[PDB]
Amino acid sequence: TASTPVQYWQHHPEKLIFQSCDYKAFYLGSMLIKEGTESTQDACAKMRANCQKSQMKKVPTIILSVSYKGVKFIDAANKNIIAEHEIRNISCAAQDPEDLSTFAYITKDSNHHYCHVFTAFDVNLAYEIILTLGQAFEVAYQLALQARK
Amino acid sequence: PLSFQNPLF
Repeated sequence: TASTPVQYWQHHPEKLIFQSCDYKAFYLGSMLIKEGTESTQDACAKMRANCQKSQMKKVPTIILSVSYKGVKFIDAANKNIIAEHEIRNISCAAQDPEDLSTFAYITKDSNHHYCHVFTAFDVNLAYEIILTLGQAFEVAYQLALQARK
Repeated sequence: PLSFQNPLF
């Protein structure tokens, strides 16, 4: 439902159910959100702006782990947990219209939203990662539907 | 570009 339909699925669903799908990307930072897709677009442009020392500052590499349970990202070098989000608390994931390599997802804290912003090591990877997040939403949904009689 | 909403939200 407004999530990734099956013909766009990048993974055998088993890789989101019995395991996670793990990617690396640059982390640009997380931003608190007042509230469209304006939200993601606005936050993406701001977070990129914050990361420009112009040249870009040496932003950390994170490992993003995606399953039907939700999303975790940790520092790729240090391995410390930056955030673990249950999938129910994730509203959406989207690409930056201005830089298609950049992508974000939004979580529900409290009573405010946070937008977590990343830049893939490739534009192709930004598509694949967003598609994976999309698929994880749909797989979680399908598992939940079948759970209750 | 790509945008997906989570039905479980």
